[PDB]
Amino acid sequence: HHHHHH
Amino acid sequence: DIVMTQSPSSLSVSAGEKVTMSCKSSQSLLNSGHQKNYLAWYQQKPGQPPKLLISGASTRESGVPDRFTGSGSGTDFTLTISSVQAEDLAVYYCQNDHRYPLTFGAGTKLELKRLKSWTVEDLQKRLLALDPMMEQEIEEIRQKYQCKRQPILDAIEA
Amino acid sequence: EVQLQQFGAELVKPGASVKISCKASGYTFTDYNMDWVKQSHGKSLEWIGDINPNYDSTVYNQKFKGKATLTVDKSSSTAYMELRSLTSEDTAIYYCARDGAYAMDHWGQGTSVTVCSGEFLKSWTVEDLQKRLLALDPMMEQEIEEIRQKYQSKRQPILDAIEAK
Repeated sequence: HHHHHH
Repeated sequence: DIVMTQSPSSLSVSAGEKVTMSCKSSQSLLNSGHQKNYLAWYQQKPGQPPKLLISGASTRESGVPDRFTGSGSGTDFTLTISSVQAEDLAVYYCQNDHRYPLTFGAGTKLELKRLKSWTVEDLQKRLLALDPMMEQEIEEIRQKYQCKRQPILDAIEA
Repeated sequence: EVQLQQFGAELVKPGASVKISCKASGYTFTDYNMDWVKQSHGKSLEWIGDINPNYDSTVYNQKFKGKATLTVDKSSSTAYMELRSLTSEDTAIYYCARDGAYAMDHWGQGTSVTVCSGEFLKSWTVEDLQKRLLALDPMMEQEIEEIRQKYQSKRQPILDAIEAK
């Protein structure tokens, strides 16, 4: 979904 | 759920003074697989959106002077201005850029206190900075009073 | 150069729904998420959520679940936020920001959403309505002139310093 947001 | 705290809230300054804002997160911002602390700093002047100064705790964006240095790790971070200039008189925010939900600090405002120590260009920039500052407060008055007029207007024509 | 241009209605009645628009130019729209940020008058910043344009996947701050809906139109490089069941508490400037690997490195200019808080005036006469309506601008002027005097107090010491050099 995102590069590193989780 | 991560909570950001900055200090101090406000900060008087002067020509060429070094300033240091703290940012402390309730949980580590350290992504160990990425080998990266995912903390970001923004500079916001009145009337304008926030502007990214630093990402990943220490990485200055393009057009950000070397005077701005981010440092820290885990849950403790600082943003340092080696030689303060007039254009740096803003509000500064740190941001959890690490885990959902993304969260923001409340801010640290560089309010100048009280002048000949400044250059001519620094006093000009600070003067030109007060106009969008004033416009923010004034524009807010107009907002409040624009609402009070609406039901009155609708009621006249029913 | 990168640009995110914001459009949308400014003034809404309570219970309205408003669809804010964010038009991205100067970069591959699908290569970045899009964040939405609320800034209330207290200057408090609150992240509402993001959308991935490639998958239409969303993530919401629980606080804004239902209150906000995030859509994209990949064809036109446009992201949308729909604010629903508007309350006076929803009055704020709303930003879209681009979010890839380096946090929110470009921001729209912001769309100011003002929700008037909103009956008794219906029964008032025309004379009394115009009276109240006439009293508000003198009031609004005096309140602004306080601000102009507040900032005149800060401009004067800087002007003096320039005049001496």
